[PDB]
Amino acid sequence: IKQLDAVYESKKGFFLPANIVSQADLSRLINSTEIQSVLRAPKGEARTKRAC
Amino acid sequence: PTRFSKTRKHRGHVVGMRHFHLLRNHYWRPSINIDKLWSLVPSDVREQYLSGQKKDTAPVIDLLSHGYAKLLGKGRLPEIPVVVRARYVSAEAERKVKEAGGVVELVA
Amino acid sequence: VAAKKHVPIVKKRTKRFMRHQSDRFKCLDSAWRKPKGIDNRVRRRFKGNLAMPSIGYGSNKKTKHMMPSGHKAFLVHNVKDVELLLMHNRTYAAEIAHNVSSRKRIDIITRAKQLGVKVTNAKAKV
Amino acid sequence: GIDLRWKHVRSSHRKAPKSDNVYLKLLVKLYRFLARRTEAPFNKVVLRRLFMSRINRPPVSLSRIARNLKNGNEKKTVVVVATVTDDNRLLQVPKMEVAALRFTAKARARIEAAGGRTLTLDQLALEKPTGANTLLLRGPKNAREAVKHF
Amino acid sequence: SRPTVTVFGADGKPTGATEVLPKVFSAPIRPDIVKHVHTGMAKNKRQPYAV
Amino acid sequence: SNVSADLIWEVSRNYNSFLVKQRTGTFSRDALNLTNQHSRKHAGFVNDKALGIVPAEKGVKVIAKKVKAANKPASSLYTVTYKSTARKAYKAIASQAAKHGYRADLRQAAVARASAILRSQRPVKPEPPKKLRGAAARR
RNA sequence: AAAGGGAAGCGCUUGUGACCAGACUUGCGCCCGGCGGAUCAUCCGGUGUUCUCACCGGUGCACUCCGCCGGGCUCAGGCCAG
RNA sequence: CGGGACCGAGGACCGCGCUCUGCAAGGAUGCUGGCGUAAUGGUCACCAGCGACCCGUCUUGAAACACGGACCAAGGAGUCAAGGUUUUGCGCGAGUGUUUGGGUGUAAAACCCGCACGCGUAAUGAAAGUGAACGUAGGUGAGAGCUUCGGCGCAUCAUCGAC
Repeated sequence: IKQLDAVYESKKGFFLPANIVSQADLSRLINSTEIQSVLRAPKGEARTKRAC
Repeated sequence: PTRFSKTRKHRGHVVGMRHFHLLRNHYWRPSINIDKLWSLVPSDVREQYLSGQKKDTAPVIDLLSHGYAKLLGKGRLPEIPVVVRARYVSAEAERKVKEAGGVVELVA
Repeated sequence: VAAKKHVPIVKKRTKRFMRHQSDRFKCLDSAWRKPKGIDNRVRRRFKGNLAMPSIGYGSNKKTKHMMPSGHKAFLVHNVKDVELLLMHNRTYAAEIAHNVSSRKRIDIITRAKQLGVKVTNAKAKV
Repeated sequence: GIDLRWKHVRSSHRKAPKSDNVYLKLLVKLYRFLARRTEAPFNKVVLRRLFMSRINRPPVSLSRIARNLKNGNEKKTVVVVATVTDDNRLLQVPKMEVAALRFTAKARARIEAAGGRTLTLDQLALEKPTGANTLLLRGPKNAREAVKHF
Repeated sequence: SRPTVTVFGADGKPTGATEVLPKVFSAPIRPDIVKHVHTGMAKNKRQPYAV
Repeated sequence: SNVSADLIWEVSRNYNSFLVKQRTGTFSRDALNLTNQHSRKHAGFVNDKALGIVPAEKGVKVIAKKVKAANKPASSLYTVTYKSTARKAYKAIASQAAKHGYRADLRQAAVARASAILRSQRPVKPEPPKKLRGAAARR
């Protein structure tokens, strides 16, 4: 476990890849204040009443 | 793989001159444009040159060591004097190097 | 126990779809094959001929895979398999796999009786 | 019977990525939520480009970004839904705030050395959930060998 | 700072030593890449057959 | 970071070792899965906060995830055994599922699972004898 | 066992005869009476936790809890029908 | 205002309403009887009414002709390689490609290494040869998106210029 970092530094032509997503916690992102404060009001519920 | 092929789904339904003894090594002259000239300088010293931390020294670039024989003239150069050693050069490339303040030297 | 309340089970067609001319040739299995001959009367759907299966015969989505008691069959091989039906004794019934020995069947039947789970084939190997 | 001379047309655009990238799936979920719950057209365009294939996401270079950063755009956040590449013909990189699907190593290094910022699209969703003050940039679609051969 | 990991002894108890977690443990987890590489790699010890 | 419950669910939603897939439904063998059903809501091994109930010799045994010990499996579970009145067991299970915001969406399933286990622990009744019917079976 | 007045076989729908799979057998909730026990409520100490919720040890002294056994009552229960 | 037939999808409440203690108003309830088993239901055999050409191939526009088929089991026909091309997924990206070879190995695997080389980064001409910025990499009309609401304008298209 102490040699692993040197192992990955010695690989020529390879770097540890950058992810396309910075924060994998989708619930944290969606329910954060920054996103929630700018949303439109909900246009319905998870279940819809039958009209006719 | 055989299981993904359409055959499985179809189961049940079926001038000028001639040059004798051409030697390509005679005509070896790879070219580089002046807009890629500074990329031959290593990144750190290139960054110092472009920032302006080297006001009393000029880079000498050997194109043959990088594998190029002719300096071509696409692009523009910054106002930094560069000595370029090349086997061949175009007139526009020499003109742009001279306006940048350097010199094109001829080598074999 | 009794199954959860459900709509009446409707089978649009109970008769199987027999292969054309399988009644006249023993080398032809009765399992359905779509006729692909250009002049075939079953493929062209002349009246008086065998019907062909189609999506219009599909069962109600609320009652699909239900046995007449209202449960859905779940194949079980041991006591740990039958214990997966702890929260579904009103919707799922256990069917013991054919290769389970008689002693293990006794253990499965005892556990399913404790859990209140219907066993479809509880009288086998007795 | 009913005479229908015209024909109902099934959708001819992607509704989901063909990719099996799990992080792209998470990004698609996030931008599905944003394009359903906001009114900003930016989010709908971003979601559609997250659906797209690689020939429909050509790379954007730093010199292209620097070209579009002129004339009053120097403070807008640049948004690219493809790879951002480095252009070594561009000797001086301006300061820029760029959010991209992915960066090359040299492009990220040169942006950070010039003093700008690189963001992922979920960080972009956190900071600009309505796409305010942004510059949405695409690379050259027809700059391909096959498209030349068409 | 970077996270640490506990070192356990031969008796199964912690020794009091910790080590810095290597950066490879924060790499993206890509099952599609892993499946592609595994499908390719598992065929590399195959011996040929022919009639 | 690179790891979250959403990421683990995307990794293991199509196959994992707990999956039991048949024609009539997909079930899960996960210990932290109330209702034993394969979904993100009930995937206890995926979720950061999760509950699971097993029988004991008498009564039920409830495990809950500890969020600060996710990388320490031997000390990651908070375990309580309820061997008392069923109403007290239901009250405590609903309290640890809903009172502090620890998976309030799971409290109905948790109380139902505890009730099912306690009901299964009762003595079974003898079944009536099978009535023979017809002509070949009767004679 | 059955059918057969110059073909059989097949589709739809009854009937006859033979042979079968299910379903059902009672459950839940109250009100009384009789038993058998105190893992009733509160408080104290320890421990764990989601830090306010629990478990464990003492405390109950039986108008409180938990099972069982007799009744009575309500509700829900299978098939075909009016 | 009567007489008859077929049907009862949905499953807490929310609505539109009315004749407003309530209702026929966003889909059937209430009351009662027999039976609780082969009674209902199902399978098989047969009779009855009605329905119903022998399959495959070939041909042309189609039939007809013609060809194959006594019966059953097992076998039985769009494969692999090289090279292109378009599209999908993936890695890296003005670079890219470890595996000819070398190092190493728990030994035909996995891991590691780099010179050369291929393709791309420049074209054009028979060839000798020459070789891509007037301009914020140009003007004009569109153009998603953004905007300080004046504009800025991606991709792409059209058109006039420049090298």
